[PDB]
Amino acid sequence: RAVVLGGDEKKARSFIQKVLTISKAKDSKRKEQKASQ
Amino acid sequence: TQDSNYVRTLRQIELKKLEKGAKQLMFKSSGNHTIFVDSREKMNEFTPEKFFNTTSEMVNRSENRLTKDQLAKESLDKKKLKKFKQVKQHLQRETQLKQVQQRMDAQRELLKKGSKKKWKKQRKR
Amino acid sequence: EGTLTDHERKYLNKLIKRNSQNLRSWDLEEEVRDELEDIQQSILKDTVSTANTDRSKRRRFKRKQFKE
Amino acid sequence: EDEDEEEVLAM
Amino acid sequence: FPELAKLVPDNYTFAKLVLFIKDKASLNDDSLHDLAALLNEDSGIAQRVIDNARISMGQDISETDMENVCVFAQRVASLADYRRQLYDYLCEKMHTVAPNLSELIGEVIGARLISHAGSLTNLSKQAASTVQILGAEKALFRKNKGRISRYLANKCSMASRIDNYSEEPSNVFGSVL
Amino acid sequence: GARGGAKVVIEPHRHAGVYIARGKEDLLVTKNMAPGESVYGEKRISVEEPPTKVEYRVWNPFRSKLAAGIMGGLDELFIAPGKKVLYLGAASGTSVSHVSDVVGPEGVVYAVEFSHRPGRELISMAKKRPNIIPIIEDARHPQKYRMLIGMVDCVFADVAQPDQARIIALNSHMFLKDQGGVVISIKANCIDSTVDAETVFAREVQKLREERIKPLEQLTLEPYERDHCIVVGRYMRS
Amino acid sequence: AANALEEANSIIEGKVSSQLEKLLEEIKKDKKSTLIVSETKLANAINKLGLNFNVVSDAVTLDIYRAIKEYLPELLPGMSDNDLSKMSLGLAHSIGRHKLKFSADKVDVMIIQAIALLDDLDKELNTYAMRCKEWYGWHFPELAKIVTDSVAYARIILTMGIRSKASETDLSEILPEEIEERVKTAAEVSMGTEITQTDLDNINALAEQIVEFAAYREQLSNYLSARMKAIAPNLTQLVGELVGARLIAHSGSLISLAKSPASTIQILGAEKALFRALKTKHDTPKYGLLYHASLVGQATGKNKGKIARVLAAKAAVSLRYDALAEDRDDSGDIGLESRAKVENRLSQLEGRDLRTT
RNA sequence: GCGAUGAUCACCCCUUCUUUUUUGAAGGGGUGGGUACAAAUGGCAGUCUGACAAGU
Repeated sequence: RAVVLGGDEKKARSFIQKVLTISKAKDSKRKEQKASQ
Repeated sequence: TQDSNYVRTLRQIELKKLEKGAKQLMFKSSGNHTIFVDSREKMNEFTPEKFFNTTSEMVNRSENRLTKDQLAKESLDKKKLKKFKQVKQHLQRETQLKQVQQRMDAQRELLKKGSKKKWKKQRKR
Repeated sequence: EGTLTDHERKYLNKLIKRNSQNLRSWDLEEEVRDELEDIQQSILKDTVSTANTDRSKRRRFKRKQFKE
Repeated sequence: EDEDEEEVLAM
Repeated sequence: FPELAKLVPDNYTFAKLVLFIKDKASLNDDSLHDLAALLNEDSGIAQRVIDNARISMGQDISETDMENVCVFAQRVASLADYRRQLYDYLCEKMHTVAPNLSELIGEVIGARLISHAGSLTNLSKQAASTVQILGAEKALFRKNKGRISRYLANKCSMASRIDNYSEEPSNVFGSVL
Repeated sequence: GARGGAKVVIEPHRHAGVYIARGKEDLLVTKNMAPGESVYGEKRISVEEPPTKVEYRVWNPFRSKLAAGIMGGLDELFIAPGKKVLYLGAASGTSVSHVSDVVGPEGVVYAVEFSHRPGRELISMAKKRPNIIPIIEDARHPQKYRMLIGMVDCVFADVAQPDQARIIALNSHMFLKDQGGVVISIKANCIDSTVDAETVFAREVQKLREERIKPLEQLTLEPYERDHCIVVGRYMRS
Repeated sequence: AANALEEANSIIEGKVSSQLEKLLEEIKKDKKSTLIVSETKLANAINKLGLNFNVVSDAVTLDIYRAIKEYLPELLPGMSDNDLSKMSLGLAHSIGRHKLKFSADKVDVMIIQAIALLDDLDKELNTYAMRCKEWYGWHFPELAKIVTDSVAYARIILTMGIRSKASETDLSEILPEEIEERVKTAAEVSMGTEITQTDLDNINALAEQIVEFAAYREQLSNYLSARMKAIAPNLTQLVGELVGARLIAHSGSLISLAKSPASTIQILGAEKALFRALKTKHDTPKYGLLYHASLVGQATGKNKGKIARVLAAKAAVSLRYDALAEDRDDSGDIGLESRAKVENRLSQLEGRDLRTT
């Protein structure tokens, strides 16, 4: 939904997207290693 | 996707924010200056250096034309270009938010109950 | 007392150069004031408006005049 | 919800 | 009467003086001596208040307002008097409970250290190093300076144990300590 | 811009009692006679000096007409520390309080105003400033408040009335010293909107000349304000 | 100063004052003397007194006055320039207050401090009550659960200092019959330990502060009630005392509230819900601070919102009458008539039945 | 005339001349940070919509 955010919100909203991407890659890789075993 | 209330509040942020942003900014004077003297011999001998008691450099700077007796950074100014345009971006946003509110406004009157032959004239009881 | 000798009139004149040279740094460059001035006018003209006040002056004068 | 959100008029 | 607020900066003095000078219009030679008796004229305020009261610009407030001020000012007088009475009570009790601790450092500081610990028993059980850090927020015990603090901290821990585990602690050991 | 945490360099203006705040942005600035409070919400600058903490007030050209003159570069201002000042048309403390700082504790400011409702704001502001003597009176009849006012070194009038020249005339004779100062803010629209601004300014100068007032300079307030000019004059009784 | 103001007004009105009068008959002995008066109006009035003076008031005499007042501090020995300025400074405000029609009973700055003071006292009194409860609770921990009121609790310590006194001490005036016997029973089976008279003396002093302050808190409440009835009467009849002060305090001044539209008055106190609601497209509040008014309380269901809108509109009408009135009568009549209209509005909305009969 | 009742252990403010000559002469303060308290008409921060509703 279209919204306008301040600088403080924006600098944060990048980070949770950052953390979530790291977790997904971390989770996916662990799944692959166990799957290979 | 956004309603009249949400858009209205945002523009009110930027109008006040614009008001503060302009206030901090200085602004070089553009008014016109005249000097009144006594006699025509006093005319032809007049020069800005004498009357102001300043050097040629300081005559141009009207804001702080220090008397000569009193006289006896690209990144820094680039950030100044950022400050002035920063107020400009708010100015652009405010009119942009104004347009959507106007368009949101107009649709609500079209939805409003009326004759609408352009509104035909019918004293609302 | 205006008893300045030639030597003294040079030392102060040097001080004029020294202080004036210092104030030049805070006076900023000539290249920056070009776009600052250009940006400066844009923001005034919207907040100061003047589309109506200028127009209103003409209307009064035109109405004020005789029409033949 | 941040995924549902979308940012505009960025500065 | 805004000007008076400046004159007698000791805050407790105002509540007494305002109690006497309810209205700045009332200015008498006898009243000047009375307010002169209040505190001392060495600061010269007694003449200043009479002068200032004559030449002032404070807008007159209603009688009900003044009644609030003196009654409200009277309240500040009571708490200060009670606080002084309570302070003495702390001194006497502190001597009775922990004479060693009180004599070594002082009643008020010692009472604080107990409050930091939460109880006299807690303070005694705690080791020497932490007792130094227990009072490290308010500088209770305060390179050579640090050594005295640490040395005093152990002795402060020394006194606490004697007071806690003695049914009727004495001050003989605290003094030599 | 001049955000709360910004650090600025402050140095004096050419005129005594007027200062500029260097740093990133240049702000015209005056000392605060009553530190720790803002009359009309302006920004305040504070400086540590040996250490006592002296405060300073930001000074908006767009709000005070005299302030726009400073940006204009007025040659001479009779408003200076240690001088009695008569401010006619003191609607509120937006400008009078800032005149009050320039004069400093030794100087005094006589604020004259007519409308009751702005007067309440003026009186309250005067409570924080001992050097400001407010006078809720009609400037058209200076005899009413001859009781309260001595000689004045400089007379400032921002009254926006068609007959402001006469109002300036009466007070200057009664109150302004010989060789004294007079600073007038002129609005063409209130006096005569039909004719262009310049003629009104030329017209007003003639009125002051008829009143033994010699004009020294005239300065318009663009871009801060439109169709205005500040006429600086001297009272030669002889 | 009161004399000085009276003399100053007489000058402004052009009237001859008694102090001016008596100071002249002292000079009446001088036959055929010319009097120079700065003003013609005062000059004319003095001529009517019949004194043997040729009164002259001319533009040329201004030169004489100009020099006199320029060198006045030197002309008048014993009076310094700084004192003269202080003389003028104080007099001007008194004159300014008089012309302004200022009255000590119509200043809104008093109320905003009183309500702020009332809140500060309330926070103050809870804390000391807690201190009394757990300090004295050491001697008798069971009283807090039985009697919850701080002021009533404190009076228990004053009447009975030690639990042994509970056997003979009578608590009827503080507590009802059923409660007072509970504390008596708890006293013998109590848990706290005996306390020295020294401890008892100081806890009694603390209790004395509890009971005394509560009295002053009551006086401040009554004091606050009177001021609004004098400053903003018409509001008091409509919205009430406690709520009305908060509205004025919220805006910071009576005029500030007077200038606000009725919609703002309706939601003056729920902005946090408002601005959170506005930015997230959720329904906005409809009561604000006005929820605590009596009229809103009488309403029920959705009618509370409807009354809130109507009362806020009428509250503005009553408020704006109070603020901008030059010659308001301290009667609250406009508040009264507006109150009837809302009550008439409330009756018919409440009379309306949603369910079909 | 020691000690387990406890010793020890953030930043900045060679040149010239000369010589019985391998000889002689000269050139405390400011920053930063931590703890508790008070004020700010300093910031987040922007005051909901607006003609219909109820009855036969």
